[PDB]
Amino acid sequence: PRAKTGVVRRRKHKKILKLAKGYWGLRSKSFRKARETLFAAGNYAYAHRKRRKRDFRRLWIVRINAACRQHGLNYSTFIHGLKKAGIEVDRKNLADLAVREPQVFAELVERAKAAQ
Amino acid sequence: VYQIPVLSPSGRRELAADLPAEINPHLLWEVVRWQLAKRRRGTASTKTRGEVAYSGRKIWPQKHTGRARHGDIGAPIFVGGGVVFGPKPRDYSYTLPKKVRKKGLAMAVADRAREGKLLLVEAFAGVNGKTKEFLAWAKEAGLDGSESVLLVTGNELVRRAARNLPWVVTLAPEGLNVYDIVRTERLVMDLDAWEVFQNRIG
Amino acid sequence: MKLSDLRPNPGANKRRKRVGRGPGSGHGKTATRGHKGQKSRSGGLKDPRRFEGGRSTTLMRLPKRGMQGQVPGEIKRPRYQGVNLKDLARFEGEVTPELLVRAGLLKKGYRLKILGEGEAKPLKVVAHAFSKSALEKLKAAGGEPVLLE
Amino acid sequence: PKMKTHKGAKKRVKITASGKVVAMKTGKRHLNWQKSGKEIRQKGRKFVLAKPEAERIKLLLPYE
RNA sequence: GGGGGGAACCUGGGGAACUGAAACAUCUCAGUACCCAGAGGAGAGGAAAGAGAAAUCGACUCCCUGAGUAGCGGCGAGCGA
RNA sequence: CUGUUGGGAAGCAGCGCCAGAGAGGGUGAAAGCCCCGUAGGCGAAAGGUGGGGGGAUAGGUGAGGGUACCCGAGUACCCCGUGGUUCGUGGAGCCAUGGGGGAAUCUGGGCGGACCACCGCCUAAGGCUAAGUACUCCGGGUGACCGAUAGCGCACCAGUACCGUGAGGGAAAGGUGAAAAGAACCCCGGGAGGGGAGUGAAAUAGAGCCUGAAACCGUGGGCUUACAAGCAGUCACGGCCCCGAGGGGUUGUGGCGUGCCUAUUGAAGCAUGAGCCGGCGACUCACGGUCGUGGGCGAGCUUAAGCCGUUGAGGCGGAGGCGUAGGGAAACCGAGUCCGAACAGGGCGCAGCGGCCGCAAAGUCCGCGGCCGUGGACCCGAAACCGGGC
RNA sequence: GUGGAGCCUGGGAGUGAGGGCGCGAGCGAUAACGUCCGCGUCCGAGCGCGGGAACAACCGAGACCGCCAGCUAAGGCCCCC
RNA sequence: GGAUGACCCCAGGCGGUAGGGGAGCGUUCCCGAUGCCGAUGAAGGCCGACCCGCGAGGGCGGCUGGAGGUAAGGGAAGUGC
RNA sequence: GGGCCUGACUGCGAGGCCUGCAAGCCGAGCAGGGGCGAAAGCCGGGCCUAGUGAACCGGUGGUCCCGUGUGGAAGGGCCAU
Ligand SMILES: [Mg+2]
Ligand SMILES: [Mg+2]
Ligand SMILES: [Mg+2]
Ligand SMILES: [Mg+2]
Ligand SMILES: [Mg+2]
Ligand SMILES: [Mg+2]
Ligand SMILES: [Mg+2]
Ligand SMILES: [Mg+2]
Ligand SMILES: [Mg+2]
Ligand SMILES: [Mg+2]
Ligand SMILES: [Mg+2]
Ligand SMILES: [Mg+2]
Ligand SMILES: [Mg+2]
Ligand SMILES: [Mg+2]
Ligand SMILES: [Mg+2]
Ligand SMILES: [Mg+2]
Ligand SMILES: [Mg+2]
Ligand SMILES: [Mg+2]
Ligand SMILES: [Mg+2]
Ligand SMILES: [Mg+2]
Ligand SMILES: [Mg+2]
Ligand SMILES: [Mg+2]
Ligand SMILES: [Mg+2]
Ligand SMILES: [Mg+2]
Ligand SMILES: [Mg+2]
Ligand SMILES: [Mg+2]
Ligand SMILES: [Mg+2]
Ligand SMILES: [Mg+2]
Ligand SMILES: [Mg+2]
Ligand SMILES: [Mg+2]
Ligand SMILES: [Mg+2]
Ligand SMILES: [Mg+2]
Ligand SMILES: [Mg+2]
Ligand SMILES: [Mg+2]
Ligand SMILES: [Mg+2]
Ligand SMILES: [Mg+2]
Ligand SMILES: [Mg+2]
Ligand SMILES: [Mg+2]
Ligand SMILES: [Mg+2]
Ligand SMILES: [Mg+2]
Ligand SMILES: [Mg+2]
Ligand SMILES: [Mg+2]
Ligand SMILES: [Mg+2]
Ligand SMILES: [Mg+2]
Ligand SMILES: [Mg+2]
Ligand SMILES: [Mg+2]
Ligand SMILES: [Mg+2]
Ligand SMILES: [Mg+2]
Ligand SMILES: [Mg+2]
Ligand SMILES: [Mg+2]
Ligand SMILES: [Mg+2]
Ligand SMILES: [Mg+2]
Ligand SMILES: [Mg+2]
Ligand SMILES: [Mg+2]
Ligand SMILES: [Mg+2]
Ligand SMILES: [Mg+2]
Ligand SMILES: [Mg+2]
Ligand SMILES: [Mg+2]
Ligand SMILES: [Mg+2]
Ligand SMILES: [Mg+2]
Ligand SMILES: [Mg+2]
Ligand SMILES: [Mg+2]
Ligand SMILES: [Mg+2]
Ligand SMILES: [Mg+2]
Ligand SMILES: [Mg+2]
Ligand SMILES: [Mg+2]
Ligand SMILES: [Mg+2]
Ligand SMILES: [Mg+2]
Ligand SMILES: [Mg+2]
Ligand SMILES: [Mg+2]
Ligand SMILES: [Mg+2]
Ligand SMILES: [Mg+2]
Ligand SMILES: [Mg+2]
Ligand SMILES: [Mg+2]
Ligand SMILES: [Mg+2]
Ligand SMILES: [Mg+2]
Ligand SMILES: [Mg+2]
Ligand SMILES: [Mg+2]
Ligand SMILES: [Mg+2]
Ligand SMILES: [Mg+2]
Ligand SMILES: [Mg+2]
Ligand SMILES: [Mg+2]
Ligand SMILES: [Mg+2]
Ligand SMILES: [Mg+2]
Ligand SMILES: [Mg+2]
Ligand SMILES: [Mg+2]
Ligand SMILES: [Mg+2]
Ligand SMILES: [Mg+2]
Ligand SMILES: [Mg+2]
Ligand SMILES: [Mg+2]
Ligand SMILES: [Mg+2]
Ligand SMILES: [Mg+2]
Ligand SMILES: [Mg+2]
Ligand SMILES: [Mg+2]
Ligand SMILES: [Mg+2]
Ligand SMILES: [Mg+2]
Ligand SMILES: [Mg+2]
Ligand SMILES: [Mg+2]
Ligand SMILES: [Mg+2]
Ligand SMILES: [Mg+2]
Ligand SMILES: [Mg+2]
Ligand SMILES: [Mg+2]
Ligand SMILES: [Mg+2]
Ligand SMILES: [Mg+2]
Ligand SMILES: [Mg+2]
Ligand SMILES: [Mg+2]
Ligand SMILES: [Mg+2]
Ligand SMILES: [Mg+2]
Ligand SMILES: [Mg+2]
Ligand SMILES: [Mg+2]
Ligand SMILES: [Mg+2]
Ligand SMILES: [Mg+2]
Ligand SMILES: [Mg+2]
Ligand SMILES: [Mg+2]
Ligand SMILES: [Mg+2]
Ligand SMILES: [Mg+2]
Ligand SMILES: [Mg+2]
Ligand SMILES: [Mg+2]
Ligand SMILES: [Mg+2]
Ligand SMILES: [Mg+2]
Ligand SMILES: [Mg+2]
Ligand SMILES: [Mg+2]
Ligand SMILES: [Mg+2]
Ligand SMILES: [Mg+2]
Ligand SMILES: [Mg+2]
Ligand SMILES: [Mg+2]
Ligand SMILES: [Mg+2]
Ligand SMILES: [Mg+2]
Ligand SMILES: [Mg+2]
Ligand SMILES: [Mg+2]
Ligand SMILES: [Mg+2]
Ligand SMILES: [Mg+2]
Ligand SMILES: [Mg+2]
Ligand SMILES: [Mg+2]
Ligand SMILES: [Mg+2]
Ligand SMILES: [Mg+2]
Ligand SMILES: [Mg+2]
Ligand SMILES: [Mg+2]
Ligand SMILES: [Mg+2]
Ligand SMILES: [Mg+2]
Ligand SMILES: [Mg+2]
Ligand SMILES: [Mg+2]
Ligand SMILES: [Mg+2]
Ligand SMILES: [Mg+2]
Ligand SMILES: [Mg+2]
Ligand SMILES: [Mg+2]
Ligand SMILES: [Mg+2]
Ligand SMILES: [Mg+2]
Ligand SMILES: [Mg+2]
Ligand SMILES: [Mg+2]
Ligand SMILES: [Mg+2]
Ligand SMILES: [Mg+2]
Ligand SMILES: [Mg+2]
Ligand SMILES: [Mg+2]
Ligand SMILES: [Mg+2]
Ligand SMILES: [Mg+2]
Ligand SMILES: [Mg+2]
Ligand SMILES: [Mg+2]
Ligand SMILES: [Mg+2]
Ligand SMILES: [Mg+2]
Ligand SMILES: [Mg+2]
Ligand SMILES: [Mg+2]
Ligand SMILES: [Mg+2]
Ligand SMILES: [Mg+2]
Ligand SMILES: [Mg+2]
Ligand SMILES: [Mg+2]
Ligand SMILES: [Mg+2]
Ligand SMILES: [Mg+2]
Ligand SMILES: [Mg+2]
Ligand SMILES: [Mg+2]
Ligand SMILES: [Mg+2]
Ligand SMILES: [Mg+2]
Ligand SMILES: [Mg+2]
Ligand SMILES: [Mg+2]
Ligand SMILES: [Mg+2]
Ligand SMILES: [Mg+2]
Ligand SMILES: [Mg+2]
Ligand SMILES: [Mg+2]
Ligand SMILES: [Mg+2]
Ligand SMILES: [Mg+2]
Ligand SMILES: [Mg+2]
Ligand SMILES: [Mg+2]
Ligand SMILES: [Mg+2]
Ligand SMILES: [Mg+2]
Ligand SMILES: [Mg+2]
Ligand SMILES: [Mg+2]
Ligand SMILES: [Mg+2]
Ligand SMILES: [Mg+2]
Ligand SMILES: [Mg+2]
Ligand SMILES: [Mg+2]
Ligand SMILES: [Mg+2]
Ligand SMILES: [Mg+2]
Ligand SMILES: [Mg+2]
Ligand SMILES: [Mg+2]
Ligand SMILES: [Mg+2]
Ligand SMILES: [Mg+2]
Ligand SMILES: [Mg+2]
Ligand SMILES: [Mg+2]
Ligand SMILES: [Mg+2]
Ligand SMILES: [Mg+2]
Ligand SMILES: [Mg+2]
Ligand SMILES: [Mg+2]
Ligand SMILES: [Mg+2]
Ligand SMILES: [Mg+2]
Ligand SMILES: [Mg+2]
Ligand SMILES: [Mg+2]
Ligand SMILES: [Mg+2]
Ligand SMILES: [Mg+2]
Ligand SMILES: [Mg+2]
Ligand SMILES: [Mg+2]
Ligand SMILES: [Mg+2]
Ligand SMILES: [Mg+2]
Ligand SMILES: [Mg+2]
Ligand SMILES: [Mg+2]
Ligand SMILES: [Mg+2]
Ligand SMILES: [Mg+2]
Ligand SMILES: [Mg+2]
Ligand SMILES: [Mg+2]
Ligand SMILES: [Mg+2]
Ligand SMILES: [Mg+2]
Ligand SMILES: [Mg+2]
Ligand SMILES: [Mg+2]
Ligand SMILES: [Mg+2]
Ligand SMILES: [Mg+2]
Ligand SMILES: [Mg+2]
Ligand SMILES: [Mg+2]
Ligand SMILES: [Mg+2]
Ligand SMILES: [Mg+2]
Ligand SMILES: [Mg+2]
Ligand SMILES: [Mg+2]
Ligand SMILES: [Mg+2]
Ligand SMILES: [Mg+2]
Ligand SMILES: [Mg+2]
Ligand SMILES: [Mg+2]
Ligand SMILES: [Mg+2]
Ligand SMILES: [Mg+2]
Ligand SMILES: [Mg+2]
Ligand SMILES: [Mg+2]
Ligand SMILES: [Mg+2]
Ligand SMILES: [Mg+2]
Ligand SMILES: [Mg+2]
Ligand SMILES: [Mg+2]
Ligand SMILES: [Mg+2]
Ligand SMILES: [Mg+2]
Ligand SMILES: [Mg+2]
Ligand SMILES: [Mg+2]
Ligand SMILES: [Mg+2]
Ligand SMILES: [Mg+2]
Ligand SMILES: [Mg+2]
Ligand SMILES: [Mg+2]
Ligand SMILES: [Mg+2]
Ligand SMILES: [Mg+2]
Ligand SMILES: [Mg+2]
Ligand SMILES: [Mg+2]
Ligand SMILES: [Mg+2]
Ligand SMILES: [Mg+2]
Ligand SMILES: [Mg+2]
Ligand SMILES: [Mg+2]
Ligand SMILES: [Mg+2]
Ligand SMILES: [Mg+2]
Ligand SMILES: [Mg+2]
Ligand SMILES: [Mg+2]
Ligand SMILES: [Mg+2]
Ligand SMILES: [Mg+2]
Ligand SMILES: [Mg+2]
Ligand SMILES: [Mg+2]
Ligand SMILES: [Mg+2]
Ligand SMILES: [Mg+2]
Ligand SMILES: [Mg+2]
Ligand SMILES: [Mg+2]
Ligand SMILES: [Mg+2]
Ligand SMILES: [Mg+2]
Ligand SMILES: [Mg+2]
Ligand SMILES: [Mg+2]
Ligand SMILES: [Mg+2]
Ligand SMILES: [Mg+2]
Ligand SMILES: [Mg+2]
Ligand SMILES: [Mg+2]
Ligand SMILES: [Mg+2]
Ligand SMILES: [Mg+2]
Ligand SMILES: [Mg+2]
Ligand SMILES: [Mg+2]
Ligand SMILES: [Mg+2]
Ligand SMILES: [Mg+2]
Ligand SMILES: [Mg+2]
Ligand SMILES: [Mg+2]
């Protein structure tokens, strides 16, 4: 019996091209260029999930800092103080406080100055 | 060992014979595989690059043309060239061990016995070649045709009657074989047949 | 039991190894052959059972031994296959070369020579030869050695 | 086609009862005048081949 | 009566090389490819100046086995009743 | 046969019927019973054949005793040079024969691997001879054979078109619809083409005609873009648009970010290959071998060709092969043997599980898988060599 | 010392062009991104990740997947960051 | 743990070229099949932000298309660009 | 330096060095028949590590193993070189 390619290959190229929808020039039109683009997009993705966790933390840090220097100390001193106090509210949440609940944040500032 | 129903005008008596009780599912497969493989024709063919019609000339020079190097157009790399490792004629047959066939034949029948599906008949009433006669006799023995039957007898006129039916397969006893046994839901054997089946298994 | 219930045992029918079929197969590109070299080529290497890269071969540095014989070839003489007494225990009455042909103990066109491993059984055994120990054992055990030529 | 026995192997070598491979020792075909009697005598015996080179030779005798 | 043709098949008269021997010359490929002559629905062969050890067999052809045996071989590659 | 759906019944429903026929192809779809067939049967005046049946004809047929007439000549035979055989000059016979020499007719002559003797076999130098075997131009049957890049080079007006002085090379190209019902007629246009009308179940089935993918070109719509630095993405956020605590599209800003493959010590690499898309394209099969594995039997296992049966039915067939014993160059001996003076010393060899039963197993057979050997042996690619022709 | 430790019998391989760095030598000129050995290491195959502006082999560290959570390593904490 | 792939709990391993091993997905064809899905629409084609699967894929649904397709379990290869 | 001597042995070899193979090396001890020594003992060349060449083909002395129907022979095998 003979098994020609038939239907199988087209269906594999289509799978890829759909995944490539939105890319520039031949990168969404040619099967071959899509596949090249998708290898990049896949390693970029994986890496950027990892990197996103960093990126946000760095924003949280910058934010805590501004609201700390409004009460006369820096992020480095702040984090030390909370640490001695045993306050374990994460930087994600500290940041929401520093903008949404500035009284409550000032209190946290109070405790950190006390703890050293 | 096994108790087998026997139909007669004197009534439904019972017959006693020793077919193996524990039945080997792999062994029956090995018989059927063999049966069905040796029936193969092996008539698929293709042409190699030496059996193809074109000539051996080098279509263009080796270097300096700016094209890929090629030889002749019989090369399988060309559309229209010969095919690589395609089929040639083949003989799929092989000699399955005789004892294996024998056990397979025993077990096949034994299985249908354990199922209550094996039936031996003494004779076939008024069936003398006409299919409607068999259908009559069929009914008298419980064969409506809700179950497929392998009929094994040496009486030609019975075989010729029962043959055209969708639900009946017909055999002379020397033709008894396990693929035909497994195919069908019920086994129906003349006594004459059961005797020769006996000879082949001992 | 029906046709759809026919199955090979686990392990009985195994799938083949197919190389040269994509990255993820673990057999792609070079098709488990490595890179370049004579071995990777269609046609492969010289018969590794003998060839050793050009230096004199292991086999060919060993000396020949004994009679190899000449044209017109083999010298037709009578041949002896031995069979042990223990092999003979299955029979009763008389045993002769043809009997031990049938029982599939002695190969055709071979002359019978009884050997001594096992016990002797009080049979009348007919051969072309007996070993010393087979002769004793068998005479001792009430059997009757009978010599053919 | 069925394989052919390598005759140069058949003439040099023997497959023992357990499948070892045995050959005459090399080195007294000639140049023997200055060799000791110990050299000569020992070299008259058979030896057993190393597993790898022996396994190669058995394959060249597939009908022994 | 002959002549000439016919896809393969057959016999006979001629008869390579690449290649293999990890070089090459005996050897191999191989009496192959090919050329030529003749046959025919086939052709060849065929009623023992045989076999070769059986005190045996009994024209020839063809299949299986004998057997990759016996042997042949820069006793190499291989060849092979 | 009726009903029902449908353009169309063979679908579904209802009530039947045939079958030595329920192989298969068709008919508006999917039909045992509508058609063509199938099972089972019947058929040649004429020509071909006629291996079988019958008949003729040629041809075939005694025993002793005597005789020593005949029994295939440039032959046997010997030597020289070769070929054939498994035999390559080897102890080299046999068969054949180019050269030289050169018999005999049974008390003759050849052979049994130089030669000799003994013992056997056979009748050279004339011719013929069915069947069993080979092939497939041709006809038929059947496919775990192809399905228009496949299958023959050709499904089609192909050894054509075309290329070549010639030998020679050698393509492409199948599909409306159930039915042509192949679109009267009017309209714009020189025509082509189209718009209506019409046919059709369907006309993006309209003949440049089944399905109609992708590259590729176009129109329309949303989002977006003219201070911006880029392997073109990705992650985050925000704006706009769509669908209705959510998703989809787009992308302004910010973060990160050196194509793919091949080859390499190391390539984004200014090293190889690739314009893009589609289809073709590379680890196979036979026979041996060696491991592993699934089973059958087990001191046993197994048949090959063939023969019989089937016409997708299997059986017979024991010739032979492997195993049951090894050691030795061999004679030979044998659970031993070889070396040796040895009873020395060494090499290579020798010795299941449970209660007679089970269970296992030597070995062997078959299937399957990995790898090896021989084949072109994973696919493509030389420059060359040789033969016959042009 | 129970480790993707070790040993024995078999099946299947690939590799047999290495390269940088540290240390110990020879060669060279107490030259080479030089060459040849020894012990080690990494790259090779970790051209995945952090640091070193950028950079296979220097420092940190051996990436199963997900998280808008936490602690550190080298290196950093004036702005780019 | 239960008793042998029923699932649960706990613990450890899980970068990777050459390459070894294991388990699967799909394509053509055969048995299953005188069967079954199919004009109330076969295959194929175009969509989907839906479902199942780690993945190869498999479903489902809308449009196109107009006559084929083929299960559970097995068999065999001209089987994936 | 001297005396007597030929162990510059025949048949074997427990066990090891080295080592991919094949080779290379060292060797106590048993037996045959010897040499020197009162004896214990030593002696299978040389204080040691270089002075060498696997197989194929053949020569030579012996052995009396095979001897192509049989008795021989031809030719081979084995030991030595
Ligand atoms: Mg295709
Ligand atoms: Mg393909
Ligand atoms: Mg496709
Ligand atoms: Mg694909
Ligand atoms: Mg598709
Ligand atoms: Mg797909
Ligand atoms: Mg886009
Ligand atoms: Mg685009
Ligand atoms: Mg574009
Ligand atoms: Mg496009
Ligand atoms: Mg991640
Ligand atoms: Mg990252
Ligand atoms: Mg982190
Ligand atoms: Mg401050
Ligand atoms: Mg801290
Ligand atoms: Mg903290
Ligand atoms: Mg077949
Ligand atoms: Mg086939
Ligand atoms: Mg063909
Ligand atoms: Mg072909
Ligand atoms: Mg050709
Ligand atoms: Mg051709
Ligand atoms: Mg042609
Ligand atoms: Mg041609
Ligand atoms: Mg050609
Ligand atoms: Mg040519
Ligand atoms: Mg040509
Ligand atoms: Mg060029
Ligand atoms: Mg170009
Ligand atoms: Mg080109
Ligand atoms: Mg080209
Ligand atoms: Mg070319
Ligand atoms: Mg070509
Ligand atoms: Mg060519
Ligand atoms: Mg060609
Ligand atoms: Mg070709
Ligand atoms: Mg073709
Ligand atoms: Mg063509
Ligand atoms: Mg073709
Ligand atoms: Mg092909
Ligand atoms: Mg090929
Ligand atoms: Mg090819
Ligand atoms: Mg093939
Ligand atoms: Mg065939
Ligand atoms: Mg096979
Ligand atoms: Mg067969
Ligand atoms: Mg049925
Ligand atoms: Mg039927
Ligand atoms: Mg298979
Ligand atoms: Mg596998
Ligand atoms: Mg491949
Ligand atoms: Mg793959
Ligand atoms: Mg693998
Ligand atoms: Mg790999
Ligand atoms: Mg390769
Ligand atoms: Mg390989
Ligand atoms: Mg390679
Ligand atoms: Mg390499
Ligand atoms: Mg390569
Ligand atoms: Mg290389
Ligand atoms: Mg290699
Ligand atoms: Mg190379
Ligand atoms: Mg190659
Ligand atoms: Mg090739
Ligand atoms: Mg090669
Ligand atoms: Mg050399
Ligand atoms: Mg021999
Ligand atoms: Mg002869
Ligand atoms: Mg008695
Ligand atoms: Mg030697
Ligand atoms: Mg030599
Ligand atoms: Mg010698
Ligand atoms: Mg010699
Ligand atoms: Mg010396
Ligand atoms: Mg000596
Ligand atoms: Mg000496
Ligand atoms: Mg000696
Ligand atoms: Mg044999
Ligand atoms: Mg044997
Ligand atoms: Mg003529
Ligand atoms: Mg003629
Ligand atoms: Mg000829
Ligand atoms: Mg002539
Ligand atoms: Mg000739
Ligand atoms: Mg010539
Ligand atoms: Mg030549
Ligand atoms: Mg060749
Ligand atoms: Mg070769
Ligand atoms: Mg060559
Ligand atoms: Mg060569
Ligand atoms: Mg040359
Ligand atoms: Mg040559
Ligand atoms: Mg060849
Ligand atoms: Mg020849
Ligand atoms: Mg000829
Ligand atoms: Mg030919
Ligand atoms: Mg003629
Ligand atoms: Mg004929
Ligand atoms: Mg004739
Ligand atoms: Mg005659
Ligand atoms: Mg034999
Ligand atoms: Mg040789
Ligand atoms: Mg030849
Ligand atoms: Mg209607
Ligand atoms: Mg109707
Ligand atoms: Mg009905
Ligand atoms: Mg029928
Ligand atoms: Mg039908
Ligand atoms: Mg039909
Ligand atoms: Mg229609
Ligand atoms: Mg139907
Ligand atoms: Mg149908
Ligand atoms: Mg019909
Ligand atoms: Mg008929
Ligand atoms: Mg008929
Ligand atoms: Mg007379
Ligand atoms: Mg006379
Ligand atoms: Mg005469
Ligand atoms: Mg004459
Ligand atoms: Mg003569
Ligand atoms: Mg002559
Ligand atoms: Mg010759
Ligand atoms: Mg010779
Ligand atoms: Mg000769
Ligand atoms: Mg003579
Ligand atoms: Mg002559
Ligand atoms: Mg002459
Ligand atoms: Mg005379
Ligand atoms: Mg005479
Ligand atoms: Mg003569
Ligand atoms: Mg003769
Ligand atoms: Mg003779
Ligand atoms: Mg004769
Ligand atoms: Mg004639
Ligand atoms: Mg006749
Ligand atoms: Mg004839
Ligand atoms: Mg004939
Ligand atoms: Mg035909
Ligand atoms: Mg078809
Ligand atoms: Mg076409
Ligand atoms: Mg074509
Ligand atoms: Mg088409
Ligand atoms: Mg044709
Ligand atoms: Mg044309
Ligand atoms: Mg020209
Ligand atoms: Mg022209
Ligand atoms: Mg041409
Ligand atoms: Mg073409
Ligand atoms: Mg064409
Ligand atoms: Mg049509
Ligand atoms: Mg039509
Ligand atoms: Mg008009
Ligand atoms: Mg007008
Ligand atoms: Mg018009
Ligand atoms: Mg218009
Ligand atoms: Mg119009
Ligand atoms: Mg209408
Ligand atoms: Mg409709
Ligand atoms: Mg349409
Ligand atoms: Mg249409
Ligand atoms: Mg068109
Ligand atoms: Mg149609
Ligand atoms: Mg169309
Ligand atoms: Mg179109
Ligand atoms: Mg389009
Ligand atoms: Mg636009
Ligand atoms: Mg500016
Ligand atoms: Mg702007
Ligand atoms: Mg920049
Ligand atoms: Mg942000
Ligand atoms: Mg967004
Ligand atoms: Mg959104
Ligand atoms: Mg960006
Ligand atoms: Mg980077
Ligand atoms: Mg870049
Ligand atoms: Mg880089
Ligand atoms: Mg790629
Ligand atoms: Mg690649
Ligand atoms: Mg490349
Ligand atoms: Mg390169
Ligand atoms: Mg390079
Ligand atoms: Mg380089
Ligand atoms: Mg670049
Ligand atoms: Mg560039
Ligand atoms: Mg370049
Ligand atoms: Mg480039
Ligand atoms: Mg290059
Ligand atoms: Mg181009
Ligand atoms: Mg493009
Ligand atoms: Mg493509
Ligand atoms: Mg393979
Ligand atoms: Mg097996
Ligand atoms: Mg069996
Ligand atoms: Mg054999
Ligand atoms: Mg011994
Ligand atoms: Mg021993
Ligand atoms: Mg058993
Ligand atoms: Mg077994
Ligand atoms: Mg195998
Ligand atoms: Mg493999
Ligand atoms: Mg192998
Ligand atoms: Mg070939
Ligand atoms: Mg090939
Ligand atoms: Mg191969
Ligand atoms: Mg070529
Ligand atoms: Mg030229
Ligand atoms: Mg030349
Ligand atoms: Mg020339
Ligand atoms: Mg020429
Ligand atoms: Mg010429
Ligand atoms: Mg490990
Ligand atoms: Mg390891
Ligand atoms: Mg362990
Ligand atoms: Mg493998
Ligand atoms: Mg491999
Ligand atoms: Mg290798
Ligand atoms: Mg390598
Ligand atoms: Mg180098
Ligand atoms: Mg190197
Ligand atoms: Mg190095
Ligand atoms: Mg290294
Ligand atoms: Mg560097
Ligand atoms: Mg330092
Ligand atoms: Mg240094
Ligand atoms: Mg140094
Ligand atoms: Mg200086
Ligand atoms: Mg360097
Ligand atoms: Mg340096
Ligand atoms: Mg240096
Ligand atoms: Mg290093
Ligand atoms: Mg590399
Ligand atoms: Mg690293
Ligand atoms: Mg590493
Ligand atoms: Mg940085
Ligand atoms: Mg870095
Ligand atoms: Mg960095
Ligand atoms: Mg790195
Ligand atoms: Mg890890
Ligand atoms: Mg979450
Ligand atoms: Mg911290
Ligand atoms: Mg630090
Ligand atoms: Mg800095
Ligand atoms: Mg800062
Ligand atoms: Mg875990
Ligand atoms: Mg693990
Ligand atoms: Mg891994
Ligand atoms: Mg595994
Ligand atoms: Mg597929
Ligand atoms: Mg599959
Ligand atoms: Mg097909
Ligand atoms: Mg088919
Ligand atoms: Mg069917
Ligand atoms: Mg059907
Ligand atoms: Mg239906
Ligand atoms: Mg309809
Ligand atoms: Mg529809
Ligand atoms: Mg399908
Ligand atoms: Mg299909
Ligand atoms: Mg899908
Ligand atoms: Mg559809
Ligand atoms: Mg149809
Ligand atoms: Mg199917
Ligand atoms: Mg299935
Ligand atoms: Mg089946
Ligand atoms: Mg293919
Ligand atoms: Mg004295
Ligand atoms: Mg030793
Ligand atoms: Mg050694
Ligand atoms: Mg040395
Ligand atoms: Mg003494
Ligand atoms: Mg004394
Ligand atoms: Mg001593
Ligand atoms: Mg000295
Ligand atoms: Mg010295
Ligand atoms: Mg030496
Ligand atoms: Mg030689
Ligand atoms: Mg040589
Ligand atoms: Mg010699
Ligand atoms: Mg003798
Ligand atoms: Mg003689
Ligand atoms: Mg005499
Ligand atoms: Mg004699
Ligand atoms: Mg004499
Ligand atoms: Mg002699
Ligand atoms: Mg002699
Ligand atoms: Mg010697």
